[PDB]
Amino acid sequence: KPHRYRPGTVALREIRRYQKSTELLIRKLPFQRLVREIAQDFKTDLRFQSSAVMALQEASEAYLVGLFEDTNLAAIHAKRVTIMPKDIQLARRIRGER
Amino acid sequence: PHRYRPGTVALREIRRYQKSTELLIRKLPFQRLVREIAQDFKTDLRFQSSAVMALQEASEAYLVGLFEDTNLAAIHAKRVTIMPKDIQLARRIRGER
Amino acid sequence: SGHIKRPMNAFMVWSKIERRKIMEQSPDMHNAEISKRLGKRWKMLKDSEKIPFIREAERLRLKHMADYPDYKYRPRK
Amino acid sequence: KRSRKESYSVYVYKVLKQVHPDTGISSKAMGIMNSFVNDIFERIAGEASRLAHYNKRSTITSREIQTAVRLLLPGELAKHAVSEGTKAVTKYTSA
Amino acid sequence: KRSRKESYSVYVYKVLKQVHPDTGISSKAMGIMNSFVNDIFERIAGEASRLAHYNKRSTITSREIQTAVRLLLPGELAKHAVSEGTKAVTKYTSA
Amino acid sequence: KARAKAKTRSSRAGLQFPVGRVHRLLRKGNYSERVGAGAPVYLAAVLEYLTAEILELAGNAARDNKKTRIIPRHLQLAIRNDEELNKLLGRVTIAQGGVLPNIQAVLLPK
Amino acid sequence: KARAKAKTRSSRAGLQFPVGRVHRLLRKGNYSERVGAGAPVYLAAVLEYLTAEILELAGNAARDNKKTRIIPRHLQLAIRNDEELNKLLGRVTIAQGGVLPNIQAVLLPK
Amino acid sequence: KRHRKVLRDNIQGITKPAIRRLARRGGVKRISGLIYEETRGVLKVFLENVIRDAVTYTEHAKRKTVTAMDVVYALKRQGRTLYGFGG
Amino acid sequence: HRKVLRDNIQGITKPAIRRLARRGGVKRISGLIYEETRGVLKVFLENVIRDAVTYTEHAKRKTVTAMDVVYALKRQGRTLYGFG
DNA sequence: CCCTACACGACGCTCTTCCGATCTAATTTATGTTTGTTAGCGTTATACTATTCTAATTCTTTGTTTCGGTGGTATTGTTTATTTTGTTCCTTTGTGCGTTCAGCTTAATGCCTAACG
DNA sequence: CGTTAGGCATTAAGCTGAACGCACAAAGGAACAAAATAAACAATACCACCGAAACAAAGAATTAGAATAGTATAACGCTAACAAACATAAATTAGATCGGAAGAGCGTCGTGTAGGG
Repeated sequence: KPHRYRPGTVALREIRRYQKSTELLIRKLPFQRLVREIAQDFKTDLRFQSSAVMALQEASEAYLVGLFEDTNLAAIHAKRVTIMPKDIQLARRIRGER
Repeated sequence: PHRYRPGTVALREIRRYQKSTELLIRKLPFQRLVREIAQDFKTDLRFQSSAVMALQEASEAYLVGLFEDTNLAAIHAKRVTIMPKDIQLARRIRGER
Repeated sequence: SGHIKRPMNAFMVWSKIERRKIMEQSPDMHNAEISKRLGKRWKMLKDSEKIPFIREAERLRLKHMADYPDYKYRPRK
Repeated sequence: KRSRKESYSVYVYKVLKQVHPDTGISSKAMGIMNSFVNDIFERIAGEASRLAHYNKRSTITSREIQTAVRLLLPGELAKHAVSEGTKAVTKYTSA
Repeated sequence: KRSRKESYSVYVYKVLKQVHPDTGISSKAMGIMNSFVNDIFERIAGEASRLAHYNKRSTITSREIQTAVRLLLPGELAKHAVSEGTKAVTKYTSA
Repeated sequence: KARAKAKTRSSRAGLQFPVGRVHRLLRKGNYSERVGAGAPVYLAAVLEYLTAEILELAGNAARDNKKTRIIPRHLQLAIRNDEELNKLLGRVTIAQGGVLPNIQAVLLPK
Repeated sequence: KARAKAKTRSSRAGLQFPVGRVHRLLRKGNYSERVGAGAPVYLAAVLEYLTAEILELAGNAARDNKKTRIIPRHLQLAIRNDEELNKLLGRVTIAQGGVLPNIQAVLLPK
Repeated sequence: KRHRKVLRDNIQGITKPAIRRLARRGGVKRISGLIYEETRGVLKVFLENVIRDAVTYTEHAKRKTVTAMDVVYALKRQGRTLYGFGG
Repeated sequence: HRKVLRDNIQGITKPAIRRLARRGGVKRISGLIYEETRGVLKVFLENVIRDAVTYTEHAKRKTVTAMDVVYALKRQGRTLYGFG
């Protein structure tokens, strides 16, 4: 029987590691595929540089980390630790979009 | 012998104030408060009546948006009243500080 | 309190007596409406009818100046 | 001499009895509508300005403001706007 | 011929070894600093533009940009900025 | 000398907005050096439709409350009830317009 | 003919920013018709101080992590750790800069 | 006395029934007893940030008076634009 | 170039969103967050990409470059750095 | 099941305010150059995608396990509905001071040529 | 091939008379507001328990760097040409200044409603 840590110490370790990190999280090729497959619905046959899709990756990263920090600030208010879809709906309601 | 249960007249107050549209603050306390605050920057700073009225209008619009936000925060929090935790939550998620 | 009040103008000279008349003659009538109607009446009043109040106001202004010579007036909060 | 302070209020009245020949309007909503028109004009002209600055062109044309209302106006309003805008400049260029 | 794409990067290097004569900098942060300078210049010049438009004056002077950095910069940074700005134009007007 | 009859460009477009006013307003508006001929035409068209549309829904709200004067309350319900243009007017609040009626579904009594 | 020695206005101010570049950049920048003489001087002064200050705290953060190359991570901690200028840069996010280290005080274990 | 205690609560001139009115516009049912001073803190921060901008506007233009259109510009500074005054 | 790209919405993976939340200071994840995160990301990228498409269609191009994405994020109040 | 304190239509007074007509600076719009940005066409070089190879890597999958979510029961305390006094705040014309505005004169000033890193 | 020295239209910088804004006097109630009591109900303290999610090995597409073929496409340089800028009236028209009229506030009746035994 291998030793398993209590749930949360591994979690807190990867919190400090990944918030300590600097590299991109979302894998580049599926991100590229999603950007192209949603870009083809306005004017088809569109090419991108490395620079445009890299800046798009950075924009998506910043928006998602702000959304999840605000969602965690929502979920701590309910005396809760996990996150729920109602937390994300509350976050996008207080932001002013939905 | 006609004491109401608390909340029915609260619903009636909701309906009368959301149906109404006039100013909600007496103008002279807000005028004296603005006269107090603006003297902290410089002296001899008078105002037009439209200026002060506009300031009361913008303040009231900001407050009613803020309180709608905190009430939605409170009802996500499974409670039916507002608390200052909801106030600082809405001041966080909207990004003021 | 030490604050020195303004002299009554001609409207004030006429409005004081007429407001007292309206309260005595027509009670249980709100004062704001009475002031509105007094304003309307004064606007309807002929210029010739207003000479005693005008002169009276001027006399009060002279007495005020004689009684309160430092009134250049400087209002402060 | 005296400062002449202008607005669009006669044209507000004209489009009002264009769409609805029956109703009136207070002075409140007339000033609201005037601030409405000048704020939307400010935003549209500024967007067309920065679009002309990016594309290295020293002018503003119908294409630039068409891109600007494509940018600002969200949804079906933009499509309605570009259709009637092309209608309007075909009317203007026909004469 | 070829498009010449300029930046402020030599002046970034110059102020870098002005304040810190020891450290280097990647190409990443050089482009970051370039976007920093042009974005702050854009915001300041646009604010000075609308201030000149409100006060019915057809020019931009040192007073207009002084009001602009008083407006945008929050707090002690604005006070530091106006002090050294007056210092800089006294240096410029002394010669 | 004798010029021709003064036809305005608003008459040249079936238009109710002053073309020359917005032409000089772009010209002194300090947005670019030259200005295209049909760009104030396009501008006046989209502004006429924007307010024309605002008027159409505002008057329907005002007649819907059985009054023939346009009230900023009617303006508030027109710009807050319809969601198509509310996204343009999220950060803009009407003076003396109030808040559109809205009650929480849980705060009804049992 | 023979002109005098070409003294730049950056040398006339003890300045490290190009005065003529921002002078034409305001001139073609389409903000007003005429431009005052000391206004690019003021502009170059405040931009030099803004970035000079950014550099001072960025290099202290970079030496604080014992590296002599400036990293956008150091830029992120410099603009997020100090609150004096964070209010200017609330809506602006650094590419490849990450998030400043933080943790909720309740999520420590008992 | 004319004024209770030591008074000097100009911001407390925005009294608890008035904040109750502003809250009942906002769609709230029950109000706790610890809302008012925090709402007053919102009043402080909002009026400081707008009045500073407006006094900067009128102090550049060499005028001792604060115009309502300068208030509309100061609210256009923060995405807080209102209508009905010109723009 | 002889393909129409479809069904890549789940191209982003569940542990990648988990790693995103690990950057976001979030501790525990329910099993419903992933679809909502995909929807939120899809509509955000839809908005910015539509802005960049009409940008490129104005300037008579056939490709999309980085500076137009910078202008889209500048117009949406989400201005980024490091790209000119 | 009970009755009964607060929101709405019909109508009349009421006042006010906004629609109609009229005069007049001004600014909008036909002519007619100059001039000067930009479609358009040839060119080119260039940077981007398709394809294919190791490789490494990280996503899924199938479990254990454990702990936060949720429903439920006291519990208590804290806000409300209501009365009972304080209390401050509405309206009007004329008077006085302070401020801004606009015409006016005049001094700075930067649009437009010609030469050094 | 980029930056800096001289010469005047044109624009603010003072400057004084004049129009405009705003505070503020008496008089009153009256809408408003501060305080005090049941009460009740809603926030909260805490328990069961459970199933929904952390930990972790075992494989599984898969990205990850590198050439490279080619290839549509930014990104050039001259034009020219069409469109705008700069004078020049005129004429509409937008706006200022007086008049009436009807549209909505005030209220008041009775009606319907929907909440405490």
